[PDB]
Amino acid sequence: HMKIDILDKGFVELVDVMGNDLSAVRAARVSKDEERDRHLIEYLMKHGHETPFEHIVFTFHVKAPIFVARQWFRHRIASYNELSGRYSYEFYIPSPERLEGYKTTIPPERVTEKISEIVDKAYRTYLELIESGVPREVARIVLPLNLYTRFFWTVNARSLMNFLNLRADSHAQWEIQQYALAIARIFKEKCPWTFEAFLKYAYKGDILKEV
Amino acid sequence: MKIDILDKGFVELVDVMGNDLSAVRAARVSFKDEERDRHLIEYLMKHGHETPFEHIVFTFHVKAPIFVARQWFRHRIASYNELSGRYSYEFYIPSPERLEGYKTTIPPERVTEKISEIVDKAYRTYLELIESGVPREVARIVLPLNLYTRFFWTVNARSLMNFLNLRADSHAQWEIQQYALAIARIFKEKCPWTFEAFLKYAYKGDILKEV
Amino acid sequence: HHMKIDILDKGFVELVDVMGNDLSAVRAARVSFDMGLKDEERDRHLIEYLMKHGHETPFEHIVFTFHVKAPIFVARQWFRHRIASYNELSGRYSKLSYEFYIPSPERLEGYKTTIPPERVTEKISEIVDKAYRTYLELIESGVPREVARIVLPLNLYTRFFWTVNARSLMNFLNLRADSHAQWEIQQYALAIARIFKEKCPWTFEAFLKYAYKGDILK
Amino acid sequence: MKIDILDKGFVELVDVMGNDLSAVRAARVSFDMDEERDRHLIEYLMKHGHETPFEHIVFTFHVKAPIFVARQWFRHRIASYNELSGRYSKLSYEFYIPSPERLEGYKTTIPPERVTEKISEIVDKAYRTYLELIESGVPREVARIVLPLNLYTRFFWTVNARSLMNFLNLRADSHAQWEIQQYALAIARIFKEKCPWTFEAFLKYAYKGDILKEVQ
Ligand SMILES: Cc1cc2c(cc1C)N(C[C@H](O)[C@H](O)[C@H](O)COP(=O)(O)OP(=O)(O)OC[C@H]1O[C@@H](n3cnc4c(N)ncnc43)[C@H](O)[C@@H]1O)c1[nH]c(=O)[nH]c(=O)c1N2C=O
Ligand SMILES: Cc1cc2c(cc1C)N(C[C@H](O)[C@H](O)[C@H](O)COP(=O)(O)OP(=O)(O)OC[C@H]1O[C@@H](n3cnc4c(N)ncnc43)[C@H](O)[C@@H]1O)c1[nH]c(=O)[nH]c(=O)c1N2C=O
Ligand SMILES: Cc1cc2c(cc1C)N(C[C@H](O)[C@H](O)[C@H](O)COP(=O)(O)OP(=O)(O)OC[C@H]1O[C@@H](n3cnc4c(N)ncnc43)[C@H](O)[C@@H]1O)c1[nH]c(=O)[nH]c(=O)c1N2
Ligand SMILES: Cc1cc2c(cc1C)N(C[C@H](O)[C@H](O)[C@H](O)COP(=O)(O)OP(=O)(O)OC[C@H]1O[C@@H](n3cnc4c(N)ncnc43)[C@H](O)[C@@H]1O)c1[nH]c(=O)[nH]c(=O)c1N2
Repeated sequence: HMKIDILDKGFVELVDVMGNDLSAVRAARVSKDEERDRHLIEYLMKHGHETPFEHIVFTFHVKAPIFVARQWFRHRIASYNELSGRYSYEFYIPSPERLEGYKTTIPPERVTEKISEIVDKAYRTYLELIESGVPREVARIVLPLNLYTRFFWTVNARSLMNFLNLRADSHAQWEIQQYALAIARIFKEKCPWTFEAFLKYAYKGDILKEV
Repeated sequence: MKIDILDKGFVELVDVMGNDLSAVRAARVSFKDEERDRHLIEYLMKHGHETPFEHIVFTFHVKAPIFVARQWFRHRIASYNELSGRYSYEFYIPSPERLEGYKTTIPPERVTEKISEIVDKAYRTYLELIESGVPREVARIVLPLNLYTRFFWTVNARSLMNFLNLRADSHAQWEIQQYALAIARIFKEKCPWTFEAFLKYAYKGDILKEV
Repeated sequence: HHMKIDILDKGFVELVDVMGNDLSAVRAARVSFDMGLKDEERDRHLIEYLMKHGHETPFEHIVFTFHVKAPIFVARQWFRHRIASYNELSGRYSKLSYEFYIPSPERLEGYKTTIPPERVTEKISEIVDKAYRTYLELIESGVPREVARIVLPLNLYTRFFWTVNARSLMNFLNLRADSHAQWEIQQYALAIARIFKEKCPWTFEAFLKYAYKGDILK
Repeated sequence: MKIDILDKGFVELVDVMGNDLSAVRAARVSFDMDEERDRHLIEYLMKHGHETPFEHIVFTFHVKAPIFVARQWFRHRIASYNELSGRYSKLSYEFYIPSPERLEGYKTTIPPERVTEKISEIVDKAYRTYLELIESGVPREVARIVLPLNLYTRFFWTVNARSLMNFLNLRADSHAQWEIQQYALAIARIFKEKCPWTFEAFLKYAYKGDILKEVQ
């Protein structure tokens, strides 16, 4: 499998894929020739005939902090299956470099330490409550937003391109930009013609034209 | 895998992503044993845990009369790409057996002939208009509802099961029931555990428990 | 809430109901900053800002219900818009009335025909008359409606209720209120745009200026 | 119409389009078409699974809920949401503190009153850390990651009667977490008030949960 590490403990892993660039060509024509088929992909992208790209589907396995997953799960045109907090416990601790370009009254390394401290105290409280007989669904409410979760994400190339427009962009939070770069990399590997046509004609973000 | 329907129709499997284990994987979130896995499929189906079945996706190539495709395209939770009537000619002629169980004042063979006569006259009216310089988008409005169309259908196992509940049923028009039987057969071949578990616990129709 | 626009020879687009207006999108957007409605100038500015920068989810809180009478070839195209709700007349249970879209000779203006446009109109009426007569003969003889209706041409009128939010409605206008779309659906999309303009003037104006991809509405 | 939920939460009806008769109109168009016949049609639609007419009834809710509740709720894709952003808003001291009664029926080695206190303590410590980071110049989007899952959020929810009934089947049920059950009871109450025939028919023929057939 194709697996990209994200943040300190996260990842994006390709689980499955149905189709490639020719799946959109076949769907558009309702039925190869490299030059005519690439020309069609570009024609579809430039004129907004996006429905043929829905016949390309991906399944990802993603490990991400809850604050990142909350943003991600806002994308309704997809399928999700997530780990339940009701039925390990790792946390995203930003490195001092996350604060590069910000003027802080305390050194960036003390911000990292303060974050570790509060997650350690939160986690210890959670374990103490669980050991005391408190149900998991109640005890987990003390856990911070940087707690890592895992989910399977099934999405088609059209909804994936919408996700890249919105998340592979400087206005999106830096943490989800990182995940969106890994999504774009896997997408580019499986659908190079669709990805190149997307960048040239439909892509509304900024970071994929620079990175 | 291709199944012939009606006089000139078909259902053909173009592609598939996943199998029964894709739903097992999604329910667990991980990327066990055959008996435990088959038991989990049944457990998910009996308790209405349907989201894991969304990670199994199919692409079909369907050739169907427009009156059948109009009913089929009412299923919004799926992807379609159809032949265009403006730019992109065979018709569904029911056999006398289609009227078995109905008391008609004219012989069922005369009904078949009357239907052929209409398609012949409308088709020739269409060709006359086209030859006279009338644009295709205008001339085609005279064509009857039994005109065959072709489409690509990308659907997940969850929306496919909803389609079987509604169309592989005696309340659905007989013509779409024929198409739904072919969809059920391809589904059964690719996902035998999901299909078997669906029939036992979730299936609301009647014809799949008889045919 | 009520509006009705006549389309083609026998069709229409009628506004049945509407939930919200421009301020519904303002309220939905402001939750982001823990705020709500402010003043008319600031609120109108926010609508334009949302539209220009692609902040489309607030426009989903504005919903419309339409009652449409359209030929089946138009409705087939329309029903491809999945992010909406539909309830249509059934050819299986209803006895179909003599209503078909007959294009007027003016529909072929700009086209060189070997027969007069008036004869195209007449040829269309003749084939629909024969198809309709065959349909009535079959249902009178005991053929089930669901079988007898298959002989009916694509210009047969249908009726449907359409519940759609302002975001999906704007997608519909981008695709159908455009010169590449068939002239008949363009007519329906103009009526949809006109009702939308009346109920959501700020959203409509911002759509035309920043997001609208078609040509005919400009 | 505003219903208070938990210690600081709520469900408020913002807007509604349609009523029971909206579903009656949508259904009768099939056949090119009084109170007793209309109520009978609603029951017929519900019992035979004719659900699309109920999509023409739409609601807008304004909900204040803890993030762990909002996370489960937002899993309902057939709806529209607009939420408070943790990136642009300065967060207020609004956290869900369960009362000792939340642990009734559970054998704990510490008193339930100590569980409530332990939750408040860690909430107080995490909130103080958040404020210290924010005051130090740490961007909000980074600083808020230390905040616990019981932090309250606010959102607008636009949903039709069909997706709302799916939500009640799954959340107004004893298998759903107690906290979201509370929210689903308030949703059911507002739905019952606006669509009494649809609600009554739903309970009698389509409702798969348990708590709405026991709780008034
Ligand atoms: C930089 C940034 C900041 C913020 C946010 C996002 C970004 C990038 N978002 C999330 C978006 O609103 C949206 O949910 C997401 O981008 C998915 O964005 P989205 O585009 O709505 O994705 P989708 O997958 O749900 O749907 C895919 C497509 O399907 C259509 N669609 C689907 N369901 C529909 C329906 N019901 N009605 C109409 N059309 C519908 C529509 O065309 C849509 O593009 C916020 N949301 C919010 O509530 N408050 C906020 O402050 C913010 N903001 C801070 O986080
Ligand atoms: C025997 C029979 C007779 C008739 C018809 C059908 C049959 C079987 N149908 C079609 C159905 O109404 C429905 O469109 C279709 O079955 C898809 O049926 P459907 O069940 O609506 O399927 P979907 O794929 O569109 O969506 C899949 C699931 O997703 C959810 N969903 C999707 N979009 C939603 C949304 N916007 N709001 C809420 N939930 C929504 C919902 O849970 C749904 O089950 C008719 N429709 C109509 O208008 N008049 C009629 O006389 C008839 N009737 C004559 O043909
Ligand atoms: C120039 C040109 C030419 C053609 C076509 C389009 C254009 C622009 N089409 C496409 C077809 O007309 C399409 O079904 C309608 O435009 C419906 O449009 P949406 O998908 O935009 O609306 P819809 O209402 O279905 O969805 C609205 C929005 O939600 C999103 N969406 C909904 N469902 C989705 C899903 N499953 N996956 C990903 N995203 C989803 C999309 O972002 C979409 O814009 C076509 N069709 C055809 O069959 N044959 C043809 O020959 C042509 N030709
Ligand atoms: C008690 C309990 C326990 C859990 C969960 C729920 C509940 C009630 N869930 C969440 C569950 O998987 C699901 O996300 C929602 O609760 C149910 O949302 P629906 O998909 O039914 O509604 P939603 O509003 O998303 O959709 C409504 C209807 O539309 C259809 N639909 C929508 N989008 C679709 C698509 N892309 N494909 C096919 N059909 C679609 C379906 O018919 C569905 O019923 C969960 N989840 C989890 O990940 N792990 C877990 O451990 C649990 N545990």
